[PDB]
Amino acid sequence: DLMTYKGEVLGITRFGLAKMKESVLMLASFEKTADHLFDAAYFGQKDSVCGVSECIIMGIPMNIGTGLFKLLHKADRDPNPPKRPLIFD
Amino acid sequence: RITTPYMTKYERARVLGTRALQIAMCAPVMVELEGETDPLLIAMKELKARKIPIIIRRYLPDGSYEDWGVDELIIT
Amino acid sequence: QGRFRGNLSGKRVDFSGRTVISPDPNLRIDEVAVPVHVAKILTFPEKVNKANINFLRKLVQNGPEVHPGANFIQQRHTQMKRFLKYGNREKMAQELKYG
Amino acid sequence: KEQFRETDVAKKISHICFGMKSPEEMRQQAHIQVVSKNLYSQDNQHAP
Amino acid sequence: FVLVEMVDTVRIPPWQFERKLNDSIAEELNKKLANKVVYNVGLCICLFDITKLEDAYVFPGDGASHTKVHFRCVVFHPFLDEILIGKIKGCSPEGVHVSLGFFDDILIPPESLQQPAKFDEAEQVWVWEYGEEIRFRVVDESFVDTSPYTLVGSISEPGLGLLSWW
Amino acid sequence: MEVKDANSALLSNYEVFQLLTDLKEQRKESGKNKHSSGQQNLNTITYETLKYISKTPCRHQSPEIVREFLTALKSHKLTKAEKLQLLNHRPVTAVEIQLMVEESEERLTEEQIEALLHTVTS
Amino acid sequence: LPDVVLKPPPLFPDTDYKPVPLKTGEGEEYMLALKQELRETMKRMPYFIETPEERQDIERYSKRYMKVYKEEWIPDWRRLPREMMP
Amino acid sequence: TEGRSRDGGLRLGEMERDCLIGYGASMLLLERLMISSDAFEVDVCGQCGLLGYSGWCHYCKSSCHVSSLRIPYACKLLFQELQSMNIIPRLKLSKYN
Amino acid sequence: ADFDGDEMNLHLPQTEEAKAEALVLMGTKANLVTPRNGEPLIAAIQDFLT
Amino acid sequence: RCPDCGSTELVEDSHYSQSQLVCSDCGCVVTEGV
RNA sequence: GCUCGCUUCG
Ligand SMILES: Nc1ncnc2c1ncn2[C@@H]1O[C@H](COP(=O)(O)OP(=O)(O)OP(=O)(O)O)C[C@H]1O
Ligand SMILES: [Mg+2]
Ligand SMILES: [Zn+2]
Repeated sequence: DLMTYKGEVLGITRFGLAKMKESVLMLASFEKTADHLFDAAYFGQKDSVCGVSECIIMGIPMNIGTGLFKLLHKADRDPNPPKRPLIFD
Repeated sequence: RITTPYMTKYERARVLGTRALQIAMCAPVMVELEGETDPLLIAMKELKARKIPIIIRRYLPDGSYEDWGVDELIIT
Repeated sequence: QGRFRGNLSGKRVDFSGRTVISPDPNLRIDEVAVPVHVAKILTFPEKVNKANINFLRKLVQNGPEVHPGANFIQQRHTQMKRFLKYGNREKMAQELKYG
Repeated sequence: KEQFRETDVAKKISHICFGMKSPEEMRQQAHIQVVSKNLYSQDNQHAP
Repeated sequence: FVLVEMVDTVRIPPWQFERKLNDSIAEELNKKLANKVVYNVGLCICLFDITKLEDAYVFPGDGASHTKVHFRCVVFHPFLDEILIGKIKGCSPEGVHVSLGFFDDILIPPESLQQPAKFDEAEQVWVWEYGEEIRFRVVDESFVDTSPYTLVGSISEPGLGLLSWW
Repeated sequence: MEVKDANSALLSNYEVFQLLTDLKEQRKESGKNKHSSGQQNLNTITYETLKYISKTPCRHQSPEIVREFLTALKSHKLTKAEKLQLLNHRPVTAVEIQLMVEESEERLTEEQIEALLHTVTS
Repeated sequence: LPDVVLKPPPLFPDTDYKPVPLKTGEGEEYMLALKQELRETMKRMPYFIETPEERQDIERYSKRYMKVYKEEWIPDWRRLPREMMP
Repeated sequence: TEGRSRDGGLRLGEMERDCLIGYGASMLLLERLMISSDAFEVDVCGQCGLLGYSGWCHYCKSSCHVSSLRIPYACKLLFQELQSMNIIPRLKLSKYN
Repeated sequence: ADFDGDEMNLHLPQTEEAKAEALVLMGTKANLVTPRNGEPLIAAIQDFLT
Repeated sequence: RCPDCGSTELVEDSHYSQSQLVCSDCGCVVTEGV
């Protein structure tokens, strides 16, 4: 399914990986570092941190695994607290 | 309410880690530990007693979210 | 040996050891035996709380020589580390603040 | 009396925008101009 | 005095979880915004109220409780024509040094508009006779950090008459 | 740390006085050692602003009195700044309204001043 | 071999050739005066749209006295497409 | 460092990272490859997206938009080398919320 | 492994969250079966089968 | 001198391949890492 | 301390 989700059978080689993926950092890290980096600098393509490889490189928790969701604290609170009335207005 | 009611192992690991990190930073204990010097053991005791004050915020890929309590979810 | 493959995707870390293995059937499948020598070097930072205070006190009192113990103390207010091999360890144990 | 300035913010990088720099931007970013081809001084201290 | 709406990301450590969230949020906001001047806003006094308080996240980093809080706080910022009553906490030859009562010693009235008997001879002489009134004129703020105060304002004292004190 | 509006709503000194008294009583009922030691500027600014307001005639005020004063001044087509200054200062003498209060020309009418004094003194 | 330089070249190197003096005459001065007049008269023209001031502090009785008044030109909506009508 | 005679530590190779990814342990991978190996705190200017020093941006000659950021030191080295290669990475920072 | 000179590495996490994630997700009791085909890998071996 | 106790007993003592100039009286780590 | 080569180890 990963090889056949864009309508064309794309291989696991660098060409198919470039045609499938969009992240500049992963394309540079896998193969053809300088070429991909210079092409990205020419195109000015902004690369997000959605992928796992860029999350590992930039030192942030990856979106896959335990980092897909967020946790909330069950603290004793009261949303929308009563507001002090304005006397002059 | 549409997701799986069972609490996954990743949620378990993350909740236990957050609870252990909090307890290690002088957080109040709600299970009255009996000689447990390891914060992870205290977190596991709180999870088994279902007294962890943490609400998981499951995010859908499109952007929607939903809140599930630890006591509300099913543990194995 | 580039930056991406040698320094970004895979990089060397500390607090790790490497040793030859030998069989031991008397241990559980989820347990592993660690030598005393490596255990005295690989340290774990435990935060002083209301639960393990009396345990960390005894650990500091033992010192870096006895196996159950510690090697360094980082205060909550100041981040200046203190070596347990020098100075009065009893005074440091008696002055273990939370955090 | 005292101005309110934030000490530290939990900033998270969103995305990296690659690009190029003009020579004027290269001059503005740099601090000093390197014109000497030698490395160290003639004295025995060999200071840069 | 005027209300200002602010949105702040407050971090509460885990050892304050037994306390009520709103009380600790108010305490932290007051500790963060006491005796400080916000640029283009003025000197904030304290927190007035908390309007909106959304969910409290816990980050995989520090592990504390981060809450985005919308609140209204009181600040001291005249409207370029307000009348104030201060006390003379000093005087310079180029201008008197009046200070609002225990509030802020930043009011520097220029002595260039009174009747033509204006001068300060360094002996704390206010003005030659023919609770001190003040008319704020313009606000001005400045930054502090510029290498690897901020509120003075101009004060007017016109020919108010002042039958009580010259 | 951005502000939404620095001029959202002007308030008189009575609201500030009430807020300061409430904060002072809540502090003295919930005094914390480490919280106070972390920042002592809060206590200083609150106490000194409360003392400054106490030096002013801002005492003996209530929300009902402020509402009555506002309803009385609404018939005089005065601006919000003028009534705010009159409430904060509480002028007992006419000369305070004659000269000190701005926009004196064409507004005093030499007859409304007595009504203004009667309203502010009540 | 070329010598080594201890200090960087000057930020503005000197030149032995100076710019030719400007042309003189009644025409150049008249054109200069007319350009200055155009600069002075085109900012007050209604075509010169200024930045709309916002965030008024208070409303006052003097607002009517300080209210800026200026005639506004009416664009010909017959030639201009419908998308620019207010 | 690398060798035992050089008193070096063990290396979490690419396949170890792959195994940690397959397990889904994001926090453990972050602690191993960022916190415990090459953690550093840099100063990034939110206006131009360049790296500053001591809370100051020499490019913009200002310090209001400079903010601290945690980062692997190898990543900062890569960014500096790319800036040397005229491939300027401009970082657009934002709040963690 | 075959205990004929194998050198193995031993890492110590420096975070409570990392420790908990390692114990939960990478627990020996929780990974008794491979994800390839579900067959159990941690089982009896020579001198235990005999 | 030691920054804590002010003593001048600063000895270079390496602790398990860690170059460290430390005070000999109170054990205050003056400098570490090479 | 950087580099390279050989050598072993599983
Ligand atoms: N180049 C290598 N890459 C990966 N693993 C290796 C390599 N060389 C040795 N090993 C390790 O050693 C093990 C190889 O042993 P194996 O080939 O199964 O037995 P053997 O060496 O043929 O012994 P016998 O000759 O059968 O007695 C498996 C692997 O983890
Ligand atoms: Mg082997
Ligand atoms: Zn900049």
